[PDB]
Amino acid sequence: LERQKKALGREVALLHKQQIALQDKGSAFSAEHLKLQLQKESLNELRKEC
Amino acid sequence: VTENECQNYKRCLEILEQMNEDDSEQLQMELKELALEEERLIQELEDVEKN
Repeated sequence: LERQKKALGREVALLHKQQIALQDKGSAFSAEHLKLQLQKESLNELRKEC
Repeated sequence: VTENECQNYKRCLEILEQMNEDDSEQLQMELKELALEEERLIQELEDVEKN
């Protein structure tokens, strides 16, 4: 029982770490996509001017 | 050698004579307690495995 409990604790810690990492990665991805959208709009405007 | 062994056996019979016989009721109580402990430990182990 004691050895299994130790293993459980280690697994729980690792899962928590991974979940937080996933959340951060998703937020960064959304921000990057929004930036790309705005950049393409600006590029279209510059094309008109040229 | 034979007399020495006889004396050793006398000593061992003395040490046995000093002893008594244990009660069955207390042993039964301990057995029931151990059974309950084993059952609860099994349940805990299954819960840990599922987690």
